[PDB]
This record gives sequence, structure tokens and C-alpha cells, in this order.
Amino acid sequence: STIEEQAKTFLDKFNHEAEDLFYQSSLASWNYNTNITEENVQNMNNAGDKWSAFLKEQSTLAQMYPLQEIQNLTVKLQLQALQQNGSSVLSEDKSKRLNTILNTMSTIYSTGKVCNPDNPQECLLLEPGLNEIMANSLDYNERLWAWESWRSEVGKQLRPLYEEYVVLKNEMARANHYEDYGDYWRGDYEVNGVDGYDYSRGQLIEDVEHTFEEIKPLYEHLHAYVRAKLMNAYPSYISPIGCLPAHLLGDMWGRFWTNLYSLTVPFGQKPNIDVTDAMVDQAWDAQRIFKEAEKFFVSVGLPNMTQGFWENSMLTDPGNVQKAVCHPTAWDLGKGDFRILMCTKVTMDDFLTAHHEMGHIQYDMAYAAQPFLLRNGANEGFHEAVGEIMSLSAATPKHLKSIGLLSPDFQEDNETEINFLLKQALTIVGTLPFTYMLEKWRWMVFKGEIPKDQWMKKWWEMKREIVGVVEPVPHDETYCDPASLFHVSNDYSFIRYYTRTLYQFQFQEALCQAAKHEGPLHKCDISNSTEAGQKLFNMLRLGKSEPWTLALENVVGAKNMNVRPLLNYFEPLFTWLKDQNKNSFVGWSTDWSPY
Amino acid sequence: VQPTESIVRFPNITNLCPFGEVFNATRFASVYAWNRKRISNCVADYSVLYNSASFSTFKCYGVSPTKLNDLCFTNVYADSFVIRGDEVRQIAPGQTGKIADYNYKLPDDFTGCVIAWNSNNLDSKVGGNYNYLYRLFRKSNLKPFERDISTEIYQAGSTPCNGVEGFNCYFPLQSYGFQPTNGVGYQPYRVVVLSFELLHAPATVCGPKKSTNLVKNKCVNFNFNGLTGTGVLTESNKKFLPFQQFGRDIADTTDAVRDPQTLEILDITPCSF
Amino acid sequence: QCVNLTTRTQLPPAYTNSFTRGVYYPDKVFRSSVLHSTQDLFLPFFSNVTWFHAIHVSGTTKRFDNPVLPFNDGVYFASTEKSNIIRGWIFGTTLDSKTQSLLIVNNATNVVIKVCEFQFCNDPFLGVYYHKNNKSWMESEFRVYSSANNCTFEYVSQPFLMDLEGKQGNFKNLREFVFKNIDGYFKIYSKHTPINLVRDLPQGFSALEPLVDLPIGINITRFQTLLALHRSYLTPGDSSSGWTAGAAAYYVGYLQPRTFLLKYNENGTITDAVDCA
Ligand SMILES: *[C@@H]1O[C@H](CO)[C@@H](O[C@@H]2O[C@H](CO)[C@@H](O[C@@H]3O[C@H](CO)[C@@H](O)[C@H](O)[C@@H]3O)[C@H](O)[C@H]2NC(C)=O)[C@H](O)[C@H]1NC(C)=O
Ligand SMILES: *[C@@H]1O[C@H](CO)[C@@H](O[C@@H]2O[C@H](CO)[C@@H](O)[C@H](O)[C@H]2NC(C)=O)[C@H](O)[C@H]1NC(C)=O
Ligand SMILES: *[C@@H]1O[C@H](CO)[C@@H](O[C@@H]2O[C@H](CO)[C@@H](O)[C@H](O)[C@H]2NC(C)=O)[C@H](O)[C@H]1NC(C)=O
Ligand SMILES: *[C@@H]1O[C@H](CO)[C@@H](O[C@@H]2O[C@H](CO)[C@@H](O)[C@H](O)[C@H]2NC(C)=O)[C@H](O)[C@H]1NC(C)=O
Ligand SMILES: *[C@@H]1O[C@H](CO)[C@@H](O[C@@H]2O[C@H](CO)[C@@H](O)[C@H](O)[C@H]2NC(C)=O)[C@H](O)[C@H]1NC(C)=O
Ligand SMILES: *[C@@H]1O[C@H](CO)[C@@H](O[C@@H]2O[C@H](CO)[C@@H](O)[C@H](O)[C@H]2NC(C)=O)[C@H](O)[C@H]1NC(C)=O
Ligand SMILES: *[C@@H]1O[C@H](CO)[C@@H](O[C@@H]2O[C@H](CO)[C@@H](O)[C@H](O)[C@H]2NC(C)=O)[C@H](O)[C@H]1NC(C)=O
Ligand SMILES: *[C@@H]1O[C@H](CO)[C@@H](O[C@@H]2O[C@H](CO)[C@@H](O)[C@H](O)[C@H]2NC(C)=O)[C@H](O)[C@H]1NC(C)=O
Ligand SMILES: *[C@@H]1O[C@H](CO)[C@@H](O)[C@H](O)[C@H]1NC(C)=O
Ligand SMILES: *[C@@H]1O[C@H](CO)[C@@H](O)[C@H](O)[C@H]1NC(C)=O
Ligand SMILES: *[C@@H]1O[C@H](CO)[C@@H](O)[C@H](O)[C@H]1NC(C)=O
Ligand SMILES: *[C@@H]1O[C@H](CO)[C@@H](O)[C@H](O)[C@H]1NC(C)=O
Ligand SMILES: *[C@@H]1O[C@H](CO)[C@@H](O)[C@H](O)[C@H]1NC(C)=O
Ligand SMILES: *[C@@H]1O[C@H](CO)[C@@H](O)[C@H](O)[C@H]1NC(C)=O
Ligand SMILES: *[C@@H]1O[C@H](CO)[C@@H](O)[C@H](O)[C@H]1NC(C)=O
Repeated sequence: STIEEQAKTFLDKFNHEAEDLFYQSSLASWNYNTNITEENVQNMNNAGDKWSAFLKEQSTLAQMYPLQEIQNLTVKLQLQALQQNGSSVLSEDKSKRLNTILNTMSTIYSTGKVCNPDNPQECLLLEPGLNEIMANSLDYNERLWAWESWRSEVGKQLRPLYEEYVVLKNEMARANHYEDYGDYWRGDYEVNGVDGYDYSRGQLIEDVEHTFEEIKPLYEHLHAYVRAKLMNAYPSYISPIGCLPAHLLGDMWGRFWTNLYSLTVPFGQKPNIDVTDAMVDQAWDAQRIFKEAEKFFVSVGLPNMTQGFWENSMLTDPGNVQKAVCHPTAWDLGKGDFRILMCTKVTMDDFLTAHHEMGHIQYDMAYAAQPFLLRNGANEGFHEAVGEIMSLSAATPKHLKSIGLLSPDFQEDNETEINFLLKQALTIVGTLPFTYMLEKWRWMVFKGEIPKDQWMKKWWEMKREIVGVVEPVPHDETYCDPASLFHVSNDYSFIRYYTRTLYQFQFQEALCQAAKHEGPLHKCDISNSTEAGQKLFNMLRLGKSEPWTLALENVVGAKNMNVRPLLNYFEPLFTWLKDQNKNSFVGWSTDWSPY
Repeated sequence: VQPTESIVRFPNITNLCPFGEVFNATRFASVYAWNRKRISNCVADYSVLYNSASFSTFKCYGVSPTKLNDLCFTNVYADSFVIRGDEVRQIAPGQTGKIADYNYKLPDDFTGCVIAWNSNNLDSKVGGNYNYLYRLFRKSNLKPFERDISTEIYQAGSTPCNGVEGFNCYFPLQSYGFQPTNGVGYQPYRVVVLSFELLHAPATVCGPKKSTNLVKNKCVNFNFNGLTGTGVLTESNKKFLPFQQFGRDIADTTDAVRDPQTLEILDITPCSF
Repeated sequence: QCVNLTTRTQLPPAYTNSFTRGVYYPDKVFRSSVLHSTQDLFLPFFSNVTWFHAIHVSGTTKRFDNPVLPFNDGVYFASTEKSNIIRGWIFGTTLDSKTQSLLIVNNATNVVIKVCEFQFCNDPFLGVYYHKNNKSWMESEFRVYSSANNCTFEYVSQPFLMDLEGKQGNFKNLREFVFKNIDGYFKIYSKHTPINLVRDLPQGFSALEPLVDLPIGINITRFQTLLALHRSYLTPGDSSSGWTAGAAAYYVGYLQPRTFLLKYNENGTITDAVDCA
């Protein structure tokens, strides 16, 4: 008779219907991804349209239940997740205009070509040409030309589209009882109704700023080292005092510094740990790789893989007659079916990727024991963190020599340790200031602190102050440089990467302390540690039913994210960089420019 | 003074209980409309059910599985239906949930065995097998051994439902989604429940009484129907009536008995001392 | 479905002094050339036995007596037939749908033995049709029970076809039955002796042998006899009239606990008996 009982009955009906409907939709999507044709795409589109109409109807039905009269936290969270009427509060014309803007921006980013000024008969595309030029080329002029062409041919076209997109998103957020679209994005970290575990929206910004201030010295030392190393490859292009140029970071936008490992390698006389040859001489296969991953997971203390996972997943390329997308993804069908779509080749990188995907599958199977609306990670960065901690624990030389890939007589030299730590730094800590600056710029452009005639001005000011990146040539208000990224031109959040980067190292330190392991943190292996397995399963089981702060306290012992585990992970590298930067000038000055 | 052998004779085991009719049934019923077949006036060989690895769960409540063939009952009820894999343990005395409260509930003093096996090879088809249904909503819990085939719209609120679905008006029966790609837990599991009932009526269903081989010209204790004696069994020259089982001498002592399998008369002589 | 029967003039019930008949085998023990004393439910050698007539006169009493008779401790049912008029019996307590009852009937093809809580009628009977077209009877209109529900026991025999024609002459068949209900078991005794009489069955001795032992935990208080009726073109009547009953008569004697001295011969068959009363 009460409203809570009616809400529980409606939630039961929804968990009954939406489960089967989403299972059919996921089956259609799996049949399309593993088999590209004209019928599978139509079936997937029909299933997706039916699922979207069902979600819209269920949301319009659930909006008739007040949220203030519900006293159960689970029912309240399910209703709050179901009553999310985001793209329906605006008018029909405004919604159609926003969808058209999103589609045209996605097409401009995807179908974006640039032709050479001397060869108009052959143009360059992003993925095959521009990434290759920005990654494997060393010529200053060629990289500068590619960067300017990408920022001009595509950046200038997305200026009015983004100017209208920000206004439409702000209107949608204000219609949903939010301050701005940045507030709507930060709402994913908001938890209420629990004493002591509450987390507001501005507290997220405060914690991110505090963690960045605490991590700034390590990034400054790494930037000084990278600058000193790049001064050799470019003698008269980079100054020892100023910031690094934008087109000399090994990436189209400077997000990941992984491609700079060949130039900033500490000791080039000792090769990196590569067990690909030892994997191909022992007659390994994708089946063997996934079997070894399952053995690792069952030694940690997690259950085995389901029989359907072995008799239904496509762990290898089907061939040339059948086309499939070779992007490693973990599939959660919903009705106890878990699969992995990956064109696994015999490589160490594919080994770590398989461990990551199996960690995703383990998280899915762990939270599968909860209602449909709660079958998700506690936050938008928990899944990737749980995958990356396994990928890191599987890449240790101890685990490799215990499996059989690495020779038991292989000695652990500190030079290889420094090289591995530097690679991990370039691939992890290099994107933290970039992520922070991008997310802060998006937050300040959604809130309204940046006028429309100062977007790229303040963007470059922040990228030169926060990050050590300076623009080569002056870009006026028509070169919408920020919108040249995939996540910003496709309406995707970006702080999730920073949060998952913190969470992975927090989880790693917690599971290493629970494993009774001594020494450095980067050499820690949790293969035969059932205590760490149970401590992690206590967090993977909660899923989305409990706040992410409670999950953190269950897995690491603290209700707030901390950057100290990340600094402890790079402590030997920190000492080595401080030793190698005695004569170099640590830091950067914003007055220098390549003009 | 030394009876070495121990012979046990009994009539042939005929008229077996139709267990293969309820176990190997082609079409099973839903959990809300479970069939209740009555088993009586037959010998129930429970050894073929226990000695079969096809059944996943063979839990017996209030009775031992080995001693099933050594007990008699008046009638046995076989409740057969299809249930989901993750809710098989709800079919047990003292369990709650959606099936144990709205579809099928066992009493706390239930005396019987629950048998279930995976049926993904039969009850699952590509595209979804929506032939099986289960009651999701009900105004109150079910009594032990109670059916509910009502199709009335469940009124979840104060607004009267005019026999149509809508806000706070949901249909009570919901269909299962049985796809062949579902993992363990969501796959269809055919489960049968054998309820043992003992009343004041004579026991009709018993266990198959085992029979041993005969032996002649040896001092052996015997048991044909209820005669527990000890002597030497030899072939006789008399003829009993077609209905008389055993006989006795003038001294009111067991003299002969007809074999329940060969219908032959065997003389009984006490082993001398 | 049930149809009552009219044009049945009531006559005072007759009684016939039974002879030494009624002795059966109380146990399955073999005895030879000995006199054993038993104390069980038996029938006295001389007692009042109710005589029920089933005849059809040519004009100026049509009797089709099949009333509901009590069942105190056991009944001795003797059938003097010439064309198999008696089809079976209906045992029970109230013959209603609230309590279970015993249905034993032979419909010329199978021996139906069902124990269910039927809904019987006042005049349950079977019928035959003297069809002159194919010179065959092919009995039909099985009017015994209307509503059958909650059956706990059922037994049918192999298909057969007994003689359904109406013989003319004397009673050339004698079927004796003794029904007992002790310890929840319904014991039935039977004995067939070819005789040739018109009425008041002759004196003799026939030891009734155990036929079946039906385990049914039901209370038996009253029972009714299932007879048959003949119908042809020369029968004035539409629904209740238009039938004739063949020459038949059955006897019912109640058992009483007494002591009997059974005399066995060299083959284990009871030859004589002595009643101590
Ligand atoms: C219980 O079952 C056993 C086994 O079936 C019966 O033993 C055998 O029964 C048959 C049939 O009465 C006896 O006759 C034999 O028949 C076969 C097949 O027609 C024939 O090939 C033989 O030459 C013989 O005539 C047989 O002697 C008997 N014993 C053996 C060792 O086969 C037994 O009769 C059954 N008892 C009851 C009470 O049903
Ligand atoms: C909110 O409702 C759920 C029911 O969906 C409650 O969960 C029950 O919790 C008790 C005790 O922990 C269990 O015995 C039940 O089996 C649970 N019901 C389930 C799983 O369906 C939950 O406790 C409620 N929240 C609060 C704060 O009371
Ligand atoms: C975890 O435990 C397993 C099982 O005890 C270890 O595997 C054994 O390792 C020893 C040491 O080399 C070998 O001699 C055995 O043959 C291994 N067992 C098998 C079945 O091959 C394993 O080394 C432990 N550590 C890790 C990191 O897995
Ligand atoms: C249902 O059918 C199966 C299939 O025949 C029966 O399993 C057989 O059981 C007998 C018993 O000894 C075995 O000899 C057969 O080998 C079994 N069949 C197979 C294919 O292995 C099962 O017994 C039947 N159910 C019941 C209750 O009788
Ligand atoms: C047959 O006659 C009887 C009495 O003349 C009719 O009444 C039935 O009587 C019996 C016992 O006296 C009751 O159990 C029934 O309930 C009575 N029936 C009714 C309708 O009252 C009986 O109806 C007649 N049969 C037919 C078919 O008409
Ligand atoms: C049945 O027993 C009685 C007991 O005396 C006898 O028949 C009775 O005879 C008198 C004399 O006219 C009648 O008034 C009674 O109505 C009769 N009773 C019965 C039950 O018939 C006789 O001993 C027995 N009957 C016969 C035919 O021998
Ligand atoms: C005599 O009665 C028996 C049992 O009531 C009848 O046998 C059944 O008849 C029905 C209807 O014809 C069939 O559906 C069943 O399959 C029969 N069962 C058996 C075991 O035979 C029989 O038909 C009746 N005969 C007559 C002439 O009425
Ligand atoms: C004799 O032949 C007749 C001719 O049809 C049959 O008896 C009838 O059969 C029809 C067909 O079902 C039905 O009206 C009845 O079953 C019978 N009616 C009558 C009035 O008898 C049948 O083949 C034979 N009947 C007999 C009694 O021998
Ligand atoms: C892929 O789809 C095509 C088109 O229907 C079909 O012919 C083919 O069998 C499919 N491949 C597999 C492996 O099912
Ligand atoms: C959208 O949802 C909010 C609360 O979740 C509600 O106040 C608002 O009315 C909804 N929009 C429409 C158009 O009903
Ligand atoms: C996983 O499988 C192995 C062998 O396949 C078995 O020994 C182990 O017990 C399993 N672990 C489970 C079922 O949790
Ligand atoms: C590595 O270890 C050797 C031997 O202990 C030492 O000489 C060398 O300085 C170390 N290098 C670093 C970078 O720690
Ligand atoms: C059938 O009759 C028996 C007699 O005791 C009773 O126990 C049983 O419940 C009845 N079954 C019904 C009415 O369905
Ligand atoms: C039979 O009668 C006895 C006592 O007269 C009673 O206890 C029992 O319940 C009765 N059984 C039936 C089925 O009526
Ligand atoms: C008894 O049996 C013998 C054969 O065993 C037979 O000759 C005799 O006629 C029988 N007597 C009776 C009275 O049945």
C-alpha cells in the first residue's frame, strides 16, 4: 500500500523485463561485432531501438515515484538511476539540433582528411597517416606540418558546432536541476544518504587539485628529464628553460608519452623484458594464454571461467572470410553469459591485454549477483583499475619466471628496473597533467568562467602553466584546438582516467600489503595470495549498490582517493630522476615560446 | 546348530511404478501449474534414480536415500515442473524467495527427496523459449502444496485495477527467457519432487524386495513371505492349492511352503541335534 | 445421465433359510486329513437370508429389487443366474461424493475395479438391446456413476466378450461371494458351482476360495447390487419404461463371529464343517 512497496514491485517488473531485453540486444551486438554483414547491423539497430524505447517508457513510468519517501538505499539508488531523463527534458527541436550537432561532429572527427600541399592526389587520414607521422617520425618540419594541418582542417570546422554544443548541454543540465554540464558529469561521483560516506561535487575538484599538487614534483622531474633527452634529438628547437613543443611529444595531442621511450630510454644497452620469442618457441596459443590467465585468477582466489566463456567466445581471428572488429572488449551479456572479443596474437602485449579483459570479466561475474540497475562498477574508473592492476601484476618478472616464459636464471638488474619504471611513467603519469588540464578547461567552459572569445587563449595558457607544453604557432579564436580529441568531440568524460590511475595504484598497494610482500611496489606479485583475492572480492561484489567510498574503504582502508601510493610506485624512479637532474633546470617558464 | 547360508525368497518384481513417465516426460509444466501425479499400487525402485549421474541435486529431507527401497508408503506424489538454475535451492523446507513463496512451497516437515537435472538441450532454443512462466506477484504467500492458476491483475496500489494493466497494475505471470547461450544459473532445470505420504490406509507402494538363490539339502534359514524358520529345503511330492502359500503338520509346525517364484512346494525339516 | 425406473410394483421381501453354504478358507495354510477349529467372521449354517427377486411377468409383478443393503461385518452374496444379469456391486458408506466408495462392475469386456468418491444414483444398472437387425445384443447405456473424481485405485482385466443373450429355462449358474473388510484390506472370496434349479438353491457344501485382496483404507457401511435390463422393439416406454428384467435372483447373508470346525481332505480342500452354536 505504501510507495516503497509499489516501487519495489515496479523494480521487480523492470528487472524481469529489461534483463531479457538487454540480453537480446547484447546478443545482436555480439553477432554484429563477430560477423559484419547487412543483416546483423539491422538486427542490432532494431534491438537497440527497442531497448531505448523500453528504457524511455520505464523512465517515464518511474518518474511518478517520489524519491523523498523511499527509505531503502538500494531502491532509492535504482530509482535515481532509472529516472535519469537526460536527453528528454529539452524541447524536441533542441534535442534534434543537439543530436545533429553530435552526429556531424562525430563524422567530422571520423571522416577527417588532409591532403599534402605538394601531392593533392593523395590525402592523409588520421589513423593510418597522422598517428604514424606523430609517433614514428623524427623530422621537426613534418611533425609541425601534420600538427598544424590536423588543428586547422578539423579544429576550425568544430568551432561553431562546439559553441552550440556547450550551450545546449548547459540548457539540458539546468533543466535536470544542475548548475552546468560539468556538474552533471561530476554527479557520477556524488553519493548521499549515508553518514560519513557522503561526497559532494566540488569536493571532487578539490581532491583532484590536491592530488595534482602532491604529484607535481614527480611530473616536473620527468618533464625536465624528457626535455634534456629531447634537446639531443632537436638541438635548436627546444630550450632548456622553456616548455616542450606540442608536436614533439610522440602523440597527435600529447596525451601519452609512450612513443618517446625510444628517445628518453635511460639505458639503451639492455633490452626490455620481451617474452614473445620465448612464447613462440614453446608453442603457445591464445587458448594457452587465456588458460594461464584463468590459472592466475584462480590462484588469486577468484572463481573459474564459465563453460560458455570457453565454448562461445572468439579468442582468435576467424579468418578472411568472416570480418570482425579486432578491439579487445569484455562482453557482459547479462543472463550469466560472459565473453571476450579479442583477436589474440602470440605477444606479451596480448598477454597483458588478455589479463586485463579477464579482470573485467571477473568484475562482471562478481557484481552479476545484484539487480540489473546496480550491475555496474561503483564508479566510472573501477573497472579499468581492476583490469590494470591485474595487467601490472602479470607483467612482473617474478610472475613471468614462475609461469615459464622468463628463464629462472634471469637476474633482476636495476637498469632494466629503471627502464621499466620510465616506460610506466611515460605511459601513466604523462597523461595525468594532460587529463587534469583538459577536464579543468571543460569544467570552466561549462560553468561559464571562460568567455567565448578566450577559449583557446586560456586553453594554451593552462597547457603552458599546468602542463609543460607550448604551442608552436599562435592560434587565434578560430583554431578550436581542444575539440581535436576523440573524447571531447564525442561527448565523453575525461576525469575517469585520472580517477582510475589513482585507484589502480591504491588497489595495488593495498593488495600488496595484504599479500605480505616486502621491497618495492612495482615488483609485487599477488598470484598466490588468497587474502588479497578475498579483500578484492569484497569490493568487486558490492558493485554499484554501495557508494564508491565504502568500496574504497573495503579494498584499501580509506574513503578518499590518495596519490601517495602512486608516488610510492615511482620512488626509485623519483630518486633516479633527482640524481640525473643535478645540472638541469627543474621546472619550466611560461615566458618562452617557439615564435 | 550352525545355519551357514541365509536365503531370501520373494515373488517376482512386477508392476514397476511409472517413474519413467514423469522423469522422461516430453513436455513439462510451468512452476505455477505444476502437475501432481499420484503413485500407488506399485513397487518403486529408487536405486535407478540415485545411481544416475544425470541428476545434479538429489537431496532427501526426512529420509535417507539408501533406505528408500526398504520402506513402505501409502501413496507418492510426483510434482514436476521447470525452474531456473539459480533458484533450484529454493525448493527445500524452510526456504524463501519468489518461487518458494508465490509458486511452490514445501512444508517445514517435508518428508521426501528433491530431484533436479539440467535440461538446456531440450527446453532451450535459439531466439528465446518463452513457453514456461512463473508467478512473480501475489497478495500473500502460498500454503504448502498449493496451486494458483489465477490470472487476475495484481493490484499493487490503492487504485482499483479494472482488469487491465497499467500503473500499479501488473500481470502476475511472467515468462522465462531460456536461450541456449545462457550460463549456469539461468538455464532451465527440470525438477521433480517426490512427496511421501503415510496414512491409516494399507501401504501400497514399497521397495523392491530382493531375492536370493535357492539351496537344497543344507541347514539354511529362510524367509519367503513372513516365515522366518531354519531347516533343510528339499523337493516335495505333494500339491498345494493354487492359493495356499504354506502349510503345517498336525503338530502345528511349519512343514512346507510354496516358492513364490517357481510355485513349487518345498518340504521343511528341522536340522537334527 | 441417470434415469429412474418406473412401473415396478413393490412386493414384500422374501427370506430363504440358507443351508450349510457360506464356508470359506480363513487362511492360506495347507492342512490334510485334520479337523481345524477357526474363530473368524463366518456365516451360520441356518439363518435368515433376504431373497431378492428379478423377474418380468407376462401381465396380470415386475420386480427389479436392488436396494441399498447394510454391511455390518461381511455379506454372503449368492447369485443364481441364467443370462448374467448381475454385473457387480457398489460398496461404500454413503455412496456420495464426500466419501470414497468401491466400484466393482463387469461391462462384458473388462472387470472394472475403481475406488473413487463417485456420485452414484438411486437405480444404477446396465442395459442390453435385442437388436434384430444384426442378431446381436451389444449392451450399452452404462448408468452407474455420473461424476467420478479423486480416484485412488483402479484395476481392469483383459478384454473379453461374455455371453449376453437371454437364456430360457432354469438357473444353470451359481456364483457365491463373501466380502470382508478388516485391517483396511478388502478380501473377496468366490466359488462357481454349475447347478440346475429354478428357486431356493439346493443344499450343499462349497468352500469359497480367496480371489483378490484389495488394499483400500475405506469404510464400508452399505452396498448396492448392479443388475442389468433388457430392451427391444417390443418394450413400451421412452425414458423410464420400456425394459424387462431377465430371470435372476441373488441372496445376501450377513456374517457373524462364530467357531467352525473345518474338515480337510488329502488334497487340502474343505469337505465338511461344524458350527458351534
Ligand atoms: C519369475 O520370473 C522367472 C524368470 O522369468 C520365471 O522363471 C521361469 O519362468 C518360465 C515361464 O513360466 C519357466 O518356463 C520357461 O519358459 C521359457 C520361455 O517360454 C522356456 O524357454 C523354458 O523352456 C521354460 O519352459 C521357466 O522354467 C522358469 N525358470 C527358468 C530358470 O527360466 C518364474 O516362473 C517367474 N515366477 C513367477 C511367479 O512369475
Ligand atoms: C532494501 O530492500 C532489500 C530487499 O530487496 C533488503 O534486502 C534484504 O536484506 C535482508 C537482510 O540483509 C535479507 O534477509 C533479505 O534476503 C534481503 N532481500 C533481498 C536480497 O531481496 C534490504 O535490507 C533493504 N534495505 C534496508 C536498509 O533495509
Ligand atoms: C603458486 O603455487 C603454485 C603451486 O604450488 C606454484 O607452482 C609450482 O611452482 C614450483 C616452483 O617452481 C614448481 O616446482 C611446481 O611444479 C609448480 N606447480 C605446478 C603444478 O606446476 C607457483 O610457483 C606458485 N607461485 C606463483 C607465482 O604462481
Ligand atoms: C529415462 O530415460 C533414460 C534413457 O534411457 C533412462 O536411463 C537408462 O537407465 C537404464 C537403467 O539401468 C540404463 O541401463 C540405461 O543405460 C540408461 N540410458 C542411457 C542412455 O544411459 C532412465 O532410467 C529413464 N528414467 C527412469 C526413471 O527410468
Ligand atoms: C429418482 O427419484 C428420486 C426420488 O423420487 C429423485 O430425487 C432424488 O432422490 C435422491 C434420494 O432420495 C436424492 O439423493 C437426490 O438428490 C434427489 N434428486 C433431486 C433432483 O431432488 C431423483 O431426482 C430421481 N432421478 C431423476 C434422474 O429424476
Ligand atoms: C426370519 O426370521 C423370522 C424370525 O421369527 C421368521 O420370519 C418371521 O415370521 C413372522 C411370522 O409371520 C413374521 O411376522 C415376521 O415378519 C418374519 N420375519 C422375517 C424377518 O421374515 C423366520 O424364522 C425367518 N423367515 C423365514 C422365511 O424363514
Ligand atoms: C468397459 O469398461 C472399460 C473400463 O471402463 C472400458 O475400457 C476403456 O474404454 C474407454 C472408452 O472406450 C477407453 O478410452 C479406454 O482406453 C479403455 N481402457 C481400457 C483399459 O480398455 C471399455 O471400453 C468398456 N467396454 C464397454 C463395452 O463399455
Ligand atoms: C447393428 O447395426 C446397427 C446399424 O447402424 C448399429 O447399431 C447402431 O449403430 C449406430 C452407429 O453408431 C448408432 O445409432 C448406435 O450405436 C446403434 N443404434 C441402435 C439403435 O442399435 C450397430 O452396427 C449394430 N448394433 C447392434 C446392437 O448390434
Ligand atoms: C556470418 O554471417 C553470414 C551472413 O548471414 C553467414 O552466412 C555466416 O554463416 C556467418 N558466420 C558464422 C560463423 O556464423
Ligand atoms: C525529468 O526528471 C525530473 C526529476 O528526475 C523531473 O522533475 C522532470 O519533470 C522530468 N522531466 C519531464 C519533462 O517530466
Ligand atoms: C577450477 O577448475 C579446476 C580444474 O579445472 C579445479 O581444480 C578448481 O577446483 C576449480 N575452481 C573452482 C570451481 O572454483
Ligand atoms: C645498480 O647496481 C650497481 C651494483 O649494485 C650499482 O653500481 C649501480 O650504481 C646501480 N645503478 C642504479 C641506477 O641504481
Ligand atoms: C482424495 O481423497 C483423499 C481421501 O482421504 C484425500 O486425502 C485427498 O485430499 C483427496 N484429493 C482431492 C480431493 O483432490
Ligand atoms: C471409519 O470409521 C472410523 C471409526 O468408525 C473412523 O475413525 C474413520 O475416520 C472412518 N474412516 C473413514 C474414511 O470414514
Ligand atoms: C485328491 O487328489 C488325488 C490326486 O492327487 C485325486 O486322485 C483325487 O480324486 C482327489 N480327491 C478330491 C476329493 O479332490
